Amino acid sequence: DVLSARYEIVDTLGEGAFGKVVECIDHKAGGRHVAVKIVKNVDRYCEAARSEIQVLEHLNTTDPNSTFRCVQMLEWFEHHGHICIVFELLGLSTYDFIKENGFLPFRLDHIRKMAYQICKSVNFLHSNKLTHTDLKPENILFVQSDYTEAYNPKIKRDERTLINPDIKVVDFGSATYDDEHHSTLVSTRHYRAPEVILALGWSQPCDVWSIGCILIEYYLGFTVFPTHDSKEHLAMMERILGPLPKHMIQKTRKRKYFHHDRLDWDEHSSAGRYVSRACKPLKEFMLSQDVEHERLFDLIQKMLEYDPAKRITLREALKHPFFDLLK
Ligand SMILES: C[C@@H](c1ccc(F)cc1)n1nnc2cnc3ccc(-c4ccc5ocnc5c4)cc3c21
Repeated sequence: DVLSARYEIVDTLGEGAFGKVVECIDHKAGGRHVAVKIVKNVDRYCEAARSEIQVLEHLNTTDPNSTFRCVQMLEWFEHHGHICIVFELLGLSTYDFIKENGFLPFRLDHIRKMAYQICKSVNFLHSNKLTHTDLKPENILFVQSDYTEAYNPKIKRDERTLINPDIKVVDFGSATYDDEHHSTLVSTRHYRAPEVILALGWSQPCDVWSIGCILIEYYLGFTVFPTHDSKEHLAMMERILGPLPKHMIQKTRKRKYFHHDRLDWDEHSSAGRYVSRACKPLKEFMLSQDVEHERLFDLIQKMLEYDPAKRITLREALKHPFFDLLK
């Protein structure tokens, strides 16, 4: 298939509820390939795609050189009733890279620069009265996914090391302005903030919670929330972070999760023993007591503050000691 008389599909990069993203040759322009998002002809996804186009048009006007590392939209059009958005071609997602590495975690120096760029990008959105709402490693993509495969003696396996860890943030179809309607449920479950789970209302801080989850995943290679159930997810939080704040518990209407304004959770049920084996207090996940591991986990703990009003902002996160070896 050849959209818009110039774009020949050569590969499908990824597929989702919205449609797919394909890699295309541009037969009119010089031959650097592009990424093309082809949106399903369903109202739900059409409307998100038009919102994405509006957001990216305004971000391109404010930040035409992508200083703040949002993916660059090159053009958009309609084709057989599908909205098609042409993007600069990026490399693998940060999730794809970890997975293809056998779920080996990223090196701390790479985590530092990736976290910085992520916080920079999302803080730019937040500066602009926008919340992303769907931050996850799948929506953080490497500008170039080239690697060197080195022998790692510890322990005895070949491992892939990023040549350049620069990223960009993608997927603005769920992004929500301060004054716009806020969806009831946002984010992918493992990155979803507690105020979303408890239906208390959400704003920019829910992005910070997701980034905190992303950072631990980069550090560990796996999610600390291996769950597909909301009450179990809350039990995992309490295992990692301590009890939920009482003020959040009495404000929620999610009464099925609570007994006497405490989480209705049997730690000695079968699911309770699953949680106890999969999760543990946050700092027990640290693999070193070195000061820069300590500052990463201090940053993560501040991003995983339960109360969205007390959670660190990305403006404050950007000044965190963890990022010093970058400056
Ligand atoms: C997880 C992600 C994604 C989807 C497909 C894919 F191949 C890679 C990433 N994703 N999930 N939901 C959405 C919505 N809109 C988008 C718009 C663009 C891109 C995007 C942009 C440039 C790319 O360069 C290479 N893959 C890319 C994907 C991804 C998305 C997108």
